[PDB]
Amino acid sequence: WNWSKSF
Amino acid sequence: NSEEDVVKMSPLPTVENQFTPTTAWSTSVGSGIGNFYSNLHPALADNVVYAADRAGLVKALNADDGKEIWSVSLAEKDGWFSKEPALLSGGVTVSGGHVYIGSEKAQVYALNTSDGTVAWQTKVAGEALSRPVVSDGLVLIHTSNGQLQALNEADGAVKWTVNLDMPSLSLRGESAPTTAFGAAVVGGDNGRVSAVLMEQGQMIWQQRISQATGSTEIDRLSDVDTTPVVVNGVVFALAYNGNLTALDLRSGQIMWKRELGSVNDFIVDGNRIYLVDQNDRVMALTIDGGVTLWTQSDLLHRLLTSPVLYNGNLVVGDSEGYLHWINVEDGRFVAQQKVDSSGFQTEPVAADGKLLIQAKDGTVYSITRW
Amino acid sequence: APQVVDKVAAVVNNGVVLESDVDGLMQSVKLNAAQARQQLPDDATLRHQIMERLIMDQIILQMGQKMGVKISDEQLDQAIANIAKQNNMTLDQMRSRLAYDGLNYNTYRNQIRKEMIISEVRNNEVRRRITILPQEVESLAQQVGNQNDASTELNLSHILIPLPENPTSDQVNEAESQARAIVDQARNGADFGKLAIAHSADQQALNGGQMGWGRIQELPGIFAQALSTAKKGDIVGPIRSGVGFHILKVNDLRGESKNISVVDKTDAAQKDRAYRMLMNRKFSEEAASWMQEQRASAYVKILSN
Amino acid sequence: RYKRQVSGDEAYLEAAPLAELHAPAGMILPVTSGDYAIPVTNGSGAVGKALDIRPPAQ
Amino acid sequence: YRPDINQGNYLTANDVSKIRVGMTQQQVAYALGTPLMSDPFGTNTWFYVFRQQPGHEGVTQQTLTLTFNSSGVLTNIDNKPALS
Amino acid sequence: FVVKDIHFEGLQRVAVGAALLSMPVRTGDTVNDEDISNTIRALFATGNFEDVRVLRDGDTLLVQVKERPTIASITFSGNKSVKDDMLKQNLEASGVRVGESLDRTTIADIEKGLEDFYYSVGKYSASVKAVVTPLPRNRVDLKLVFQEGVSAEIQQINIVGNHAFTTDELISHFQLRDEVPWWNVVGDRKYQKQKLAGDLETLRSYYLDRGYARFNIDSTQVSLTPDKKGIYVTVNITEGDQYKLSGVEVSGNLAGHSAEIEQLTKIEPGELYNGTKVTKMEDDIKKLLGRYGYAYPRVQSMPEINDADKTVKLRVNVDAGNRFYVRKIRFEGNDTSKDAVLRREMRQMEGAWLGSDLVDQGKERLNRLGFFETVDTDTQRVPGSPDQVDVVYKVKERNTGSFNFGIGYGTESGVSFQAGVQQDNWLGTGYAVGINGTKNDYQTYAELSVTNPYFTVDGVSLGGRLFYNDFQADDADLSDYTNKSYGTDVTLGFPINEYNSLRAGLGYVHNSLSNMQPQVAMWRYLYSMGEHPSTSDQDNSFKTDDFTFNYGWTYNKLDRGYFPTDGSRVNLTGKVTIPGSDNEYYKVTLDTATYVPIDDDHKWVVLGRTRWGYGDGLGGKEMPFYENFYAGGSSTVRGFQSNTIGPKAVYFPHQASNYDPDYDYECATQDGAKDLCKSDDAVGGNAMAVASLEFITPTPFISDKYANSVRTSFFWDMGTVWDTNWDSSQYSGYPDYSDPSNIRMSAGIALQWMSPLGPLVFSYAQPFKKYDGDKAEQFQFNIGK
Amino acid sequence: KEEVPDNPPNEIYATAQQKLQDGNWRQAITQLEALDNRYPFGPYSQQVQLDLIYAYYKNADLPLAQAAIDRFIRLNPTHPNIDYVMYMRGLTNMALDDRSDRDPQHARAAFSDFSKLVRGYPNSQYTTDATKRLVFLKDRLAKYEYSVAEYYTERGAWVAVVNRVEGMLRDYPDTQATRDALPLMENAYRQMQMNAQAEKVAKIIAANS
Repeated sequence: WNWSKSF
Repeated sequence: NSEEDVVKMSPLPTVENQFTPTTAWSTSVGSGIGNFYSNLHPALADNVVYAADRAGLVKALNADDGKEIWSVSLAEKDGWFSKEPALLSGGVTVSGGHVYIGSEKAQVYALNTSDGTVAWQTKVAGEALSRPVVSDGLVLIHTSNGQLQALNEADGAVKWTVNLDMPSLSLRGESAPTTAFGAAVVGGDNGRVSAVLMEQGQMIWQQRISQATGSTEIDRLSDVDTTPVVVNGVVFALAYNGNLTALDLRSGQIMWKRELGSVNDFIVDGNRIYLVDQNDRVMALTIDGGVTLWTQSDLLHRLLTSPVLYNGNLVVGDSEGYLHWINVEDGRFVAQQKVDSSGFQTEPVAADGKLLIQAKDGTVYSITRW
Repeated sequence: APQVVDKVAAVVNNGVVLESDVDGLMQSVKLNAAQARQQLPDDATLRHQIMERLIMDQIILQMGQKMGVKISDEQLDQAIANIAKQNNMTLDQMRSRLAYDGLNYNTYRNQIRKEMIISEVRNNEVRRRITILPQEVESLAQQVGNQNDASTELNLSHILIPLPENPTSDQVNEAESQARAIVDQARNGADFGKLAIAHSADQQALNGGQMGWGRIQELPGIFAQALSTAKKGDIVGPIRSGVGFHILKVNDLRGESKNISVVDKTDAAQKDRAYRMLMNRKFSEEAASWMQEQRASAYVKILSN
Repeated sequence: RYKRQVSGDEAYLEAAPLAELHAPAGMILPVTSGDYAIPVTNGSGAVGKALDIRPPAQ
Repeated sequence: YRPDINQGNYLTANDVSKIRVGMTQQQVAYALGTPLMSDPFGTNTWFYVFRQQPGHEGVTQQTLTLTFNSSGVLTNIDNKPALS
Repeated sequence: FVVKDIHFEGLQRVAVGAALLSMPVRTGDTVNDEDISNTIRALFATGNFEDVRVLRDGDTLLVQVKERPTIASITFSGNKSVKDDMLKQNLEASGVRVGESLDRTTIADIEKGLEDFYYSVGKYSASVKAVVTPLPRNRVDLKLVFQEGVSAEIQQINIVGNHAFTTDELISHFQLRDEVPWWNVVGDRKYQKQKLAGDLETLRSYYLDRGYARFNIDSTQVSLTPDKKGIYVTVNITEGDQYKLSGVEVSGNLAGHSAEIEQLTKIEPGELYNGTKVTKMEDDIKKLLGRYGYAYPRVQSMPEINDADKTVKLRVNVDAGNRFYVRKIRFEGNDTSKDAVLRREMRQMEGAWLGSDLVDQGKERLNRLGFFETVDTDTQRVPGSPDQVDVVYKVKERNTGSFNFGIGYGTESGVSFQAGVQQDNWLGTGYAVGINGTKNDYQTYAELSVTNPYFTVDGVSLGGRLFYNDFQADDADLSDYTNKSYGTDVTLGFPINEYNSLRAGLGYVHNSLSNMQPQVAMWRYLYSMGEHPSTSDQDNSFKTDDFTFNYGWTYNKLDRGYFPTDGSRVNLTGKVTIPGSDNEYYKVTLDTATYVPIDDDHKWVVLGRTRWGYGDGLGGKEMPFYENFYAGGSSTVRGFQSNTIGPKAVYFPHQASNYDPDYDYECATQDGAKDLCKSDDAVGGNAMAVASLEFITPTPFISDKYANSVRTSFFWDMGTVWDTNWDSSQYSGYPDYSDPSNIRMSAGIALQWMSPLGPLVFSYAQPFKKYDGDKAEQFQFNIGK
Repeated sequence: KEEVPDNPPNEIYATAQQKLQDGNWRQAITQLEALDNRYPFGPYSQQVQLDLIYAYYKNADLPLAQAAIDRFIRLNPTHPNIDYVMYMRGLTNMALDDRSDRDPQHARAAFSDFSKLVRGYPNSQYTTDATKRLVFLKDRLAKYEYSVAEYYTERGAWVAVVNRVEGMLRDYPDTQATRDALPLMENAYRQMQMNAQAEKVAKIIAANS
């Protein structure tokens, strides 16, 4: 699993 | 993440069983129709129960105990590894030692009762979901494409075809034509009842019985007919989200209407018309002027099945598999029973004093009361 | 103090109803009642009914504008012959209208315009809704050709208890109970005319429910069978149908053997008359369905001040 | 956000004055077309936060 | 390494032969097309430049300068098949 | 009634003068009930009037009105899957918004409009109810109650009439889907008209790519269940007999390019008609014409069909327009990114003949950059110009900063953690700055990276990197030794052919070593560097600093980045130390992977991989041991324990740091050790050669509908590692680790598919040829990041 | 959540004015919006709208400021204080513009607004600042054009450079951007061997600097 959260 | 429903499923009513129902026997056909919507249902004739499933398996069962007489599959296998389901979706029908079954691949199989061998196989315009009605040495099939075709019983060749306009959006299911005085009355998803001469299929007359349906496109405009019935020169049809109407058998004149719609089949008895509303509202309407005698909304939004009269008592199955006996004179419940957890989706069969019904899993049941 | 001159009585989907219209016809019916021998005591309930007529008139008149239906000035001059009964009273001038409106030419002419514009569109819409079967024409023609019987003529009064096209059980019972009570009241001594004013939903409610002289075969079989045995002054009903319950009182009965002969040619002589007879019932049955359909679909909001 | 919180409040900048371009003899500079012209306006108003930007009482 | 770079109008080496002396501005525009350059410094002169340079393959330039008169009439022609 | 004055009450938004103009009646004139009715009707038709009642005062004509109440606010409830702001946007587009009057007649209209929107977005049973709350000052508040119900999903996608191909295979390429296994990431189960049209086009292209020229779609049907929860899709087709391409003919204003064009249209007589090949030919013709100068070269192909011989004769119509030119290239919306970064991606240089292909390529490059959510193109005409146009690009800026976290598991790295913050556009300049950190069983890594993708507008990229690395050997089943290192690197990038890429750069690294178990191989290098550590104890230390010139070459040609079927990838990384550095060694690596399909559909592919590595010292020194190549694992040779292949350690007699009873030790002096010691622990080597031949076949048992998402491969992997500075003669007793003949081989099955929990790979191997000390591991898997 | 007590509009407006004097605009905006909603037709609705425009400008609510200005212009094109709203439009366009290489569309819009204001009402208090801001905006646009010209010069296109700097001369003949860009034209002409124009550019440069 790999999460990305654009900020 | 949560899921909600606009209409809350009605709770299971509590009813005291006036007479205790039983189960004479039950046999497992196979995988069954599953969650797919189809008209595939068992049929009864000469104390023989013929049934099938979506996979392509067909079985012949005894009508008193449930022993298997013969069985055969229709899923062609290209060796030992590959296998393609036949995708049967046409209700089992039997007439004159033949078994006609529809298919989702525009194929109609005619099997022999004695040994279950394929008498003949023919291709049609499209998916054959309608019940294979038989009359005057012909087999009528209503395909989803709107092409009404007639097939020879002995050979299976196409005799004639009629094209019916199809809307962009419709409901999954077509009408099974009914024959009267050498003429077939059929309906289409367009929202019109059509009558065609049996000999050639010439269009006799067409009538629209849909409601105003002036609302948003392909929404509130859905109107399927689902097997209209005719009695004493009077044609009875019921359209989903439409108005029930009575049509003259010769020209199609609207005698009277009533704002209500449903896709479930309705039965005609004496001077009472028992039908199930699209919202699972069991009611009885007077044959003459469509005057309601009683209503029973205790099973609202429970996904009921087409009713069948049995010993003067209506019988209906729900998605939960419960069977609800209701008095026809008043609509009051008389007996409730648990049959299967898979759920009931197809109409029951009532004939020769035998009550039969098939669940989603395909397990056929015989119902008796003691 | 300030005095109200006009108000809005009802709002239409694409129009409005003014309170001045109900007052104008309110006086007209009151004046007509005195000359017609029928007393008109009710005021509040009668006021309630007249606004319903305007509500139907406004919505029906509105459609005629949408579809492109108009009236000709020359037609009003012809209409004066019968609408104003100029033939009965030879006065086409406005002087005859001494009752009210100050002999204003435009107001009454516009009043005449409303009466016919609704009728024209109503007649056309209902007529195109009719369906005729050769089976019915032959059956009735032979029936009228069978000894040329059933020439009975009836003068009858009708009281209507409205019901929606999709009524619930409670509404059905309430209408049935009300209809039975009126029937019991009608025969116990209560005047039928007053009951029509109080409860009748028919267009004749202001007229006491009187339908005028007619022939028994005009009405459907549900009432014809009852009228066959009923005598003068009897109350027939209550009987349910799609629109609602009906209560009928036969005011008078007459008949004659004036058989029309050419030969009782049911193919030609009694076919057009039977078809005309069939059309008469067809108009009435589908005229009541059309009007109720207009009411339910029409948008309305009663206003009070 | 923050970049816009500096320009709006008080940030005022003054750029170099415009300089007319000379034309040597024997050639003519391209036409101007007056699309972006700064007409001379006489008057000594208030600038650089000396100008009250509060709306008038009307 | 770098992508192809194109500059100026396109000359087919044939339409150039179509233009004679004295032809009007409309005629030259119809024959070749509107130039991408001019001499804004007073004199009206049309400079047709055909410069192309594919990836690391040198540069080729064909220059065609047209000098007109006060009435938009062609009076001189200069063609440079390749740069010096 | 004569009127001498006019008065109104309730006039709020409509001006008195405007209303006076509206009413036909005017002061100083006779008025009747008819005129009053006309004025009331006009006022109501104005549209801002709710309750009209014209009133006569003692002398004045007074007017009273509530008026249509003004909409103060809009509230929403139940819109779980529908966002409030966009719902309000839809409402105001319909017309109803704040500040406007609320019509008391259209409530059903707005309800039905919202229900129509719900139907369009998918939900069919949605019910919308509006609640109106009157407020003083003729103000009104409306509240909408939403019962979203459920969204219907496709229950089946049936195709009728197909005989040449199975329906499952045909649906395999459809965007829409009917089965969504929990163990496969294939997509959702929703229905959309655009998706249906795309699926139809894909089916048509598939059929046309097999010689079925006469393929036709009779019609399609969409049906719903009575519950309005299931959706059925049916497609009727009529596949004709295959056809052959007899020949190709062209005609049109080719502009004297007929000779060149003919070479592009050449084909082999007696081939299968291929719409893709026809499209490629048309695109090639368009590209040639664009190279010639024309900007809009219309080209059409209308095949001529002869059913008698089942032959198709292509007829190509070519039309070349006029040579346009570009005057300006403008960008709008780049409020943050500067003009240069957008411009350098363009391929249609300003002031040159226009090209549609070049413009499209530039748009594609801008989209690839990723800084813009939406990119649009437009070609305006300059005023009064027949051949000059202006190219305008509209872009919408997209946020670039992105926090990132990652977790992965595997039999080699055990538990792995990935966490970093990345910024691709630093102040809208194109610089990419980001911090990443990696943690696993046997190493902790953290770096700061800054790079300029365009150091030179040609495409040269200048990098930069600062990294801190901690490595524990024991956790990596190697000889126990701890290496803590940190350094910085800078590199350049040279794109030369759009597939090759050269990169060179310098780097400084400082390495610290401690807690090392004595061993012959490692002490060889340590002695070569002049150190003389004690043998009895492992509390040794060693620090070094090195400057190295890094160079490498890359070659990428794979058709697809995921599950490639054809192409080739070659990588070569080489580093050497420059004078002044303590270490003096050079390391070279060569990775290679080749894919060769032997089937038209590319389902069957032969994959060959190789890996070469070498190194040694220069000034009579030895390559540092901590840079040795390792072999064995799920990446080099399956079936072997990770980093187990290669020479094994030789331990000297020494005392344990903290002896413990019933504790395993590598023959310490407290265990009767009086001589050299053999072991089974890998130490790596300075030379490595790994070759892997892999055979790919379709998954046999998984449903053909989605079987394309799982890759099944049979592999035969061989590898070997050895040391080139092992003095075999000096140590005769122990095995000669300098002989590369000890080749290791293995074979097994491998699986691979995309999973909701990241990539998954499984491999069962049975090493059949192994040497003494090699540790086998048949089962290997890796849930990577 | 910033609940606004429903006191008389006079009281609400007085409180909003006092809060505006304090400098906290987040409460003034709420007070003004509540006044507008509760009283869409007030005796001082125009003053409320102007105050709301001012609050939006000073609170970085630029899109709301633009919408309010557009609505005010549409409703009251002939209001006596039209110069104030035009000046506020110019200032909000400037703030939206907020790095010459960025998009100059906002700069062009501000230039147009300020030109309109100065040409319409040259005797208003907001004119000298308008002229100064117009000068700055012209310089900014010229700088952007010079930047793109320099980029193309480095790229190698010797036609786009000359065309763009010629446009710079045509549009902004009196800017340091053009003064520094003339050498780019000279270099381009020399590169393309157009000495006839290179000498002219050299003369133009020499005669100026």
